Amino acid sequence: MRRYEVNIVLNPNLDQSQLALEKEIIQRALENYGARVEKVEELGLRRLAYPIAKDPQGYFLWYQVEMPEDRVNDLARELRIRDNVRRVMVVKSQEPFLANA
Amino acid sequence: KRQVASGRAYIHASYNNTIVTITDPDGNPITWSSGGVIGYKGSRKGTPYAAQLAALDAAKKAMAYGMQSVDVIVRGTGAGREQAIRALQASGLQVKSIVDDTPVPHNGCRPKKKFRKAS
Amino acid sequence: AVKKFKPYTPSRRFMTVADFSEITKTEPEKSLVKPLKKTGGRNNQGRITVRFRGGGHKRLYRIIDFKRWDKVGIPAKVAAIEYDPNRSARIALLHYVDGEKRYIIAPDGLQVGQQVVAGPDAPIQVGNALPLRFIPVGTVVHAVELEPKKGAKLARAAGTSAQIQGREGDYVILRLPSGELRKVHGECYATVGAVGNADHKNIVLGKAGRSRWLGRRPHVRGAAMNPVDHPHGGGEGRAPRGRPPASPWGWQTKGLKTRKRRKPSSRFIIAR
Amino acid sequence: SRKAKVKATLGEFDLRDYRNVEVLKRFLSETGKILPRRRTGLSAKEQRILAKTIKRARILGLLPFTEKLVRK
Amino acid sequence: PITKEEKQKVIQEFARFPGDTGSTEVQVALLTLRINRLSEHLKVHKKDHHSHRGLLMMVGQRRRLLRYLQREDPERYRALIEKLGIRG
RNA sequence: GUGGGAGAGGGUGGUGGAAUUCCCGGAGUAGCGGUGAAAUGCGCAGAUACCGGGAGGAACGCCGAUGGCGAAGGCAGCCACCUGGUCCACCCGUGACGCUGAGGCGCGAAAGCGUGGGGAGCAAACCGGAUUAGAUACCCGGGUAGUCCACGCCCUAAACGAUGCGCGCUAGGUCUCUGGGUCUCCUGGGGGCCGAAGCUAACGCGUUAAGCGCGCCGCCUGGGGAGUACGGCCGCAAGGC
Ligand SMILES: [Mg+2]
Ligand SMILES: [Mg+2]
Ligand SMILES: [Mg+2]
Ligand SMILES: [Mg+2]
Ligand SMILES: [Mg+2]
Ligand SMILES: [Mg+2]
Ligand SMILES: [Mg+2]
Ligand SMILES: [Mg+2]
Ligand SMILES: [Mg+2]
Ligand SMILES: [Mg+2]
Ligand SMILES: [Mg+2]
Ligand SMILES: [Mg+2]
Ligand SMILES: [Mg+2]
Ligand SMILES: [Mg+2]
Ligand SMILES: [Mg+2]
Ligand SMILES: [Mg+2]
Ligand SMILES: [Mg+2]
Ligand SMILES: [Mg+2]
Ligand SMILES: [Mg+2]
Ligand SMILES: [Mg+2]
Ligand SMILES: [Mg+2]
Ligand SMILES: [Mg+2]
Ligand SMILES: [Mg+2]
Ligand SMILES: [Mg+2]
Ligand SMILES: [Mg+2]
Ligand SMILES: [Mg+2]
Ligand SMILES: [Mg+2]
Ligand SMILES: [Mg+2]
Ligand SMILES: [Mg+2]
Ligand SMILES: [Mg+2]
Ligand SMILES: [Mg+2]
Ligand SMILES: [Mg+2]
Ligand SMILES: [Mg+2]
Ligand SMILES: [Mg+2]
Ligand SMILES: [Mg+2]
Ligand SMILES: [Mg+2]
Repeated sequence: MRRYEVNIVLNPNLDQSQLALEKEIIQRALENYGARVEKVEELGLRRLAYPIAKDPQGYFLWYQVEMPEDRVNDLARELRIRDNVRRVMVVKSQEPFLANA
Repeated sequence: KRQVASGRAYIHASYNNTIVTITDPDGNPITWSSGGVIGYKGSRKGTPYAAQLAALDAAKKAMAYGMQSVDVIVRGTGAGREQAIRALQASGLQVKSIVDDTPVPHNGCRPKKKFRKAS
Repeated sequence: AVKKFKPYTPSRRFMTVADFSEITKTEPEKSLVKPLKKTGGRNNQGRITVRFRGGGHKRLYRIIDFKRWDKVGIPAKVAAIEYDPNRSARIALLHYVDGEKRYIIAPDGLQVGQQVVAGPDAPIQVGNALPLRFIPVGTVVHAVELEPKKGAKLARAAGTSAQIQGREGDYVILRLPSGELRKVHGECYATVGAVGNADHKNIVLGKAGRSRWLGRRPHVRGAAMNPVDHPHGGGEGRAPRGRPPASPWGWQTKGLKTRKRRKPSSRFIIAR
Repeated sequence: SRKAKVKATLGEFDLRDYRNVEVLKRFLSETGKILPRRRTGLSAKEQRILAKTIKRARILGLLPFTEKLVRK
Repeated sequence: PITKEEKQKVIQEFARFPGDTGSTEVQVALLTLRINRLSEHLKVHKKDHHSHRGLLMMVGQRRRLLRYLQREDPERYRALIEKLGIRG
């Protein structure tokens, strides 16, 4: 088991009950691959440096999990089956690195 | 079809010629000119002077459709570059800022042998 | 794949046999079998309408399921992967939880013991049939219907597949195994995956007789006939074509495009 | 040429953290390129970590790949 | 990758006495451990030639060890072999 | 062993943006391209320039370095999985378990080869336009293998630091990468410049030796003939030893 941070970007135009729609499937999957959530930050709408998918904005989620390392790749494969999931970025959790310190 | 006050002005500036297309705000060309439309053929099209006439003539056709202002986007290194910008500023056409939109591959297609050179 | 042979005869040096290790069915087939009337290339008049056919092994026809939209929602275990003599591909046996058995044409990667299902539901997974409209753009798929409810038509040959390139209204754009680009209706079923047994195309027949087993009788060049018989028939030795190359019925056989111009299907085609 | 050192300007910060634009936004040029070590004032080891982070950041859409050049 | 306990396991098991950290017998086993792992990694990734280079060094280190041991105590050599499943 | 590091080190799977090309839609007109200057070419069948959509392949801008890793060939977007080497600190374990290495085995840029695939940009061959006495070239317009992937071959190279590997010994100065410390300083493993002694035909090298020594391997013995012939071994061939 290992600590990853799962960044996921969603269609902005989704209404809130649809956002929760896409967000459940996310969560069964997480629970299905064995991802045990720890933190979470749902930062919602955000403004993009470039369009993802013809869209100046995208709806952000970030999870932090402990899941068996070998199932992470399929996790993200499955997470990404979209259509409304426009990004998945799954990173290994790291001990922060500080400047001016 | 339509006549517009505000607009946009494009400079394609290459070594062999300089060409200026002026658009509507939405980007569709109103009218255009180049080193050749001025009446040059050949290498003299690449020159800085002909680029001047080019841009003046571009604007003169646009101002006849009632162009007033433009946003002037330039692309590419060439001796036609600045004299084209210069020519637009004091021509007619209050020019609102300026940009360099010149295309720069993030290391794309292998270039022609002519531009490969040092590796 | 692809069994080779030491040259202990000529033609054993070049012969190449399919790999059967994917196959779990030994000989017998499930009595979804039915008998095949071999034509000899002859039509209902006794007349050969397709030349150089006939001979070749007796075959039982395995009846196979080209509409998956009966069993919508009912899943099935993949029971066996079997050999079917009527197609390049392999059939997979399905035991439905219904208790019903069907043959599916067996996709690449599909394992014995998998669960399969078909319907607007269903995961996007190898074996699963869905209306095309619900298959995510980009997934490669086989066994497509051309019009809805009419049965799978496209990408059924071993190793073939198709790709979903886009949506437009009630249609999706597919790239067919031909490379043609075709609008198909969204409602049409398709089943995700490539067909597989894709090593099929590398078999080397190897000797004359092996073509004879597949019911292909010897094929004779127009060049070798007389002119009664063929546009190339004639003239002393050998001899070149002497004219633009022709079929026996006399139409041109290099380049002449034969698809009917005004076909209604042309509104829905975009390519080669 | 004088300007600033651009590391100087802000306090302790995590150069590992790829989600905060307003820190990282300051390390990009007027056209959006990762700023050379000289005017970031970072270390050797530190500039790599910064960079790699910035790369990630752009993939997530938070940081640009390129802006244009204005008012020449 | 072989985890701390996973090797500790192997350390404890092959240790010639309480707290043996790397005597000859522990080393061979410890090697044999990561050898066998790599050897399976290559089975899959056959194109990874750089890692195969290491395997060679591993295999070789373990061999020199085992030869020393077979010269000094030929008995606890033959017994280390069959425990680990090696020369036959 | 234990605890810690840095890294374009290798394999597999994913994934992002810029650009090029082609297509579709739009707007829009008389040229564009290209060069020393042109011409071929492209363009009123609507080109170039401009914007919107789409398809597809390749390579990863800034960071980036006089940088890092690898035995070498080599290795550069980002993500994960598997995985090699390596260094530091602690001073815990084994007790010389070492060096080197004919054969053997494995790896080995590019090009090349086989079977599939893939093909945007590039581009041997080839065509055309210029140039020239000629131009089977140099410049320009086209352009097929190839470049890309998988599997399997080929085994070469200015494969270079033209500098075999291990060890001990012989001033310093300065820059830099990366560990550890009583973090100005000291200490360890790399990467560069200048240099003591010494070496060297000189040029130069010089704690990263080409110095002073020991071990063991490879190689040299005038130039051409020739890395050719013959033979042998290997390769599908080219061809290699
Ligand atoms: Mg010109
Ligand atoms: Mg009859
Ligand atoms: Mg018979
Ligand atoms: Mg024949
Ligand atoms: Mg005859
Ligand atoms: Mg007759
Ligand atoms: Mg006739
Ligand atoms: Mg004839
Ligand atoms: Mg006769
Ligand atoms: Mg004759
Ligand atoms: Mg004849
Ligand atoms: Mg066709
Ligand atoms: Mg690494
Ligand atoms: Mg690593
Ligand atoms: Mg058009
Ligand atoms: Mg490692
Ligand atoms: Mg001790
Ligand atoms: Mg002792
Ligand atoms: Mg090679
Ligand atoms: Mg190659
Ligand atoms: Mg050839
Ligand atoms: Mg090839
Ligand atoms: Mg080919
Ligand atoms: Mg092509
Ligand atoms: Mg010529
Ligand atoms: Mg001539
Ligand atoms: Mg050329
Ligand atoms: Mg070309
Ligand atoms: Mg050799
Ligand atoms: Mg040599
Ligand atoms: Mg040093
Ligand atoms: Mg001296
Ligand atoms: Mg002689
Ligand atoms: Mg030779
Ligand atoms: Mg010979
Ligand atoms: Mg040699």
